[PDB]
Amino acid sequence: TTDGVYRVMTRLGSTQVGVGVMQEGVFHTMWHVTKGAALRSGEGRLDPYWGDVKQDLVSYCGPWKLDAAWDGLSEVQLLAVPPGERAKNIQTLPGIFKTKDGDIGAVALDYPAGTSGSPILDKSGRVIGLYGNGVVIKNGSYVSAITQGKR
Amino acid sequence: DMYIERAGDITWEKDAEVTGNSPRLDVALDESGDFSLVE
Repeated sequence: TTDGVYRVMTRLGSTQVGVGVMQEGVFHTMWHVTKGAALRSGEGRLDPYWGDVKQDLVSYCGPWKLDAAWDGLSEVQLLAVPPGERAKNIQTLPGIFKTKDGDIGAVALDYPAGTSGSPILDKSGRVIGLYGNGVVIKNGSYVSAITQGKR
Repeated sequence: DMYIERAGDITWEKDAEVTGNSPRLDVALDESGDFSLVE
C-alpha cells in the first residue's frame, strides 16, 4: 500500500520481470511487464483497473495517478531497480523522440529487462514517466521513451 | 503467480551517478506500442 517503487516478481525460483510505482493507493507499471495479470501484495490481490497497449501502461486498484512531465531542459533521474540489485539513481539529460504527435523525452540508458517499469524522476522527485519502452539505434544502443500516462 | 515487493522510496538522490547521451531521434509509434526509427 505504501508509496514507493516495487519489484514485480513471478513464481520454481523467483524471477524479477519488472518494476512499478505505488502512488496514492494505485500501482503503476508497463503493460508488457504484467500483460494485465492480477498481482499479489502480501495476502492481498491487486486487480488491473486501466491499461493501454499503445502507451504500454497499466494501473492497478485505480486510475493512473502520475502526471508530472519532463520540462524539456533539466536532467532527470532513472530510479533503476535491477534484478538482484538495490535501487539506484542514474542521473541523465534526456534525448528526444520526435514524433508526428510531438516530442517525447527519452533516456539513453540500457539496464536489464527486469528493470522495465522503473520510474524516471524530476528534480522535485515526481515521477515523470516509466522506463522500458523504446528503440535501438545501432548495435544494442537502447533508448527508452519517458512513458507517462494521463491522470 | 506474480507478486510485488517494495524496493525503495521515490526520491531524487543529490550527487548521483551521471551517465548517458541525449540523442534526438525521429520515431514512429504503432498501434502495438512499438516505437520504430523513421528517416
